[PDB]
Amino acid sequence: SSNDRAWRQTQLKVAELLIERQPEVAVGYRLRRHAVWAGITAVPMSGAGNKTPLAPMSADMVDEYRAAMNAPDQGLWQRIEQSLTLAPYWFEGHRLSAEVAEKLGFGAVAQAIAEELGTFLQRLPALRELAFSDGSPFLSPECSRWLGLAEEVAQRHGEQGIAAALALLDERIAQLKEPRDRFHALLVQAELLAQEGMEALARQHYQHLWQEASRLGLSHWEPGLVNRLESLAA
Amino acid sequence: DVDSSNDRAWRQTQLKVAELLIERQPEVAVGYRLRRHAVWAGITAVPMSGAGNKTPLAPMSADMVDEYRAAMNAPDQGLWQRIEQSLTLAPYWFEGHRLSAEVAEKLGFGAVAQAIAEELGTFLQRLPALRELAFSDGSPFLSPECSRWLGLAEEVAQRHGEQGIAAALALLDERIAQLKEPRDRFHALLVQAELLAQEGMEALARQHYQHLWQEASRLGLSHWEPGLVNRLESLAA
Repeated sequence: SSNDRAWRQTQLKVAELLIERQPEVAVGYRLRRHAVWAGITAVPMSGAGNKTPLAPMSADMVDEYRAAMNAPDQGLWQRIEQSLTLAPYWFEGHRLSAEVAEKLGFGAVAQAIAEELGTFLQRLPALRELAFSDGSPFLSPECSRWLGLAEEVAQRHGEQGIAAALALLDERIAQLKEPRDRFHALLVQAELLAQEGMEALARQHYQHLWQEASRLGLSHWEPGLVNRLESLAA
Repeated sequence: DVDSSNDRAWRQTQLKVAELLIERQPEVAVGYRLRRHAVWAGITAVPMSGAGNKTPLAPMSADMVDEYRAAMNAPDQGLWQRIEQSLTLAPYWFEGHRLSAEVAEKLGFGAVAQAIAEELGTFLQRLPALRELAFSDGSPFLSPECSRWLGLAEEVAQRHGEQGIAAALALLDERIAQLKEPRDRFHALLVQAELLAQEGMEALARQHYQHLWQEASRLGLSHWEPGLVNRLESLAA
């Protein structure tokens, strides 16, 4: 905090020079974000109904940026990009900065911004629903949209209920005649249930499969399956 | 550490900065990406080569290429700084970037290895010739092993159709080289068969189907995946 100012400053120039030298090259833009966002270890505290004390971006200053957007240049993009070093949490600005890059050809950069925003939200997911002291939310739905069977049956468990996930696994299994398929089908139910909370009734399927496999001799053809079934049944 | 400008100092800047974005937080993507920019953006054009895409550039020291292949079974931060230190003094040794990401992977920095492969990913989109080039000793910058790093029947009938039967088999080789599960390996042979026949060599194929239909039986594949086994039969007769 004492010596970690310069180190945040340093990173900035080094990105500034990297961007001046090459506005098409993203590695500079990417270093800026690390100077702003790596300081932040845990989200902002938010009292009455998820509202942080943090001041939002002056409505008149953001009116400018949407006004100029229909006719943009390298100047505009820098002031926007400057603003978002001061207002870390203004995620509607990263979206705008990306559209500015997008209309000034720099696709590679545009993409690299999104990826860095996501990289941050994948760190402190708590940011996806918070709001500025004025109520306007950190992440607009406009801005939030801006970003086999083991995939499908484990999908439906995350969305609708588990009973639909099994109703799903069920309808599929009536359409499978090769027991290699069905073995994997039953293998899916070991994972779907183990990720539900049930550690016991799942463990008693890794047993009825690890035996059932070794017994089928798949240790001598596809032993990744078998050796992973093993350490799981335990 | 002050920042300078006059190209030679800017390199040394970007590197002394990269050393710290990494030493203070080795799980972070950007630290490594900066090191990449510091070493390859200087390069505006591919080096020169004529005698069959052979540049004057000498590849990595033989002793040193084994050493890194060997210590893989012991992936510590001591190794991962040297693997790096090299791709930094040898701009083109792309195999060291597959290693660097393989070691990161083992060390648990999944986003690190992911980015390492995106920086090299783009560096090649800007200087494509860099794929077809080779060192002094005909060794390629980009090994096919290293290239995959950046379903199979479908793909071989492709290559067979585009390049030739020669080049289909070529592929099917380096594939198998890194297919360790017997069921996989077994499919490749089934492909090679089909490939052979797709050409018009009925017999050497049927003689290959036959060998499969029994090797299938021998292992008990009717009592597990019997559709494979039934075609092999209608094929081998």
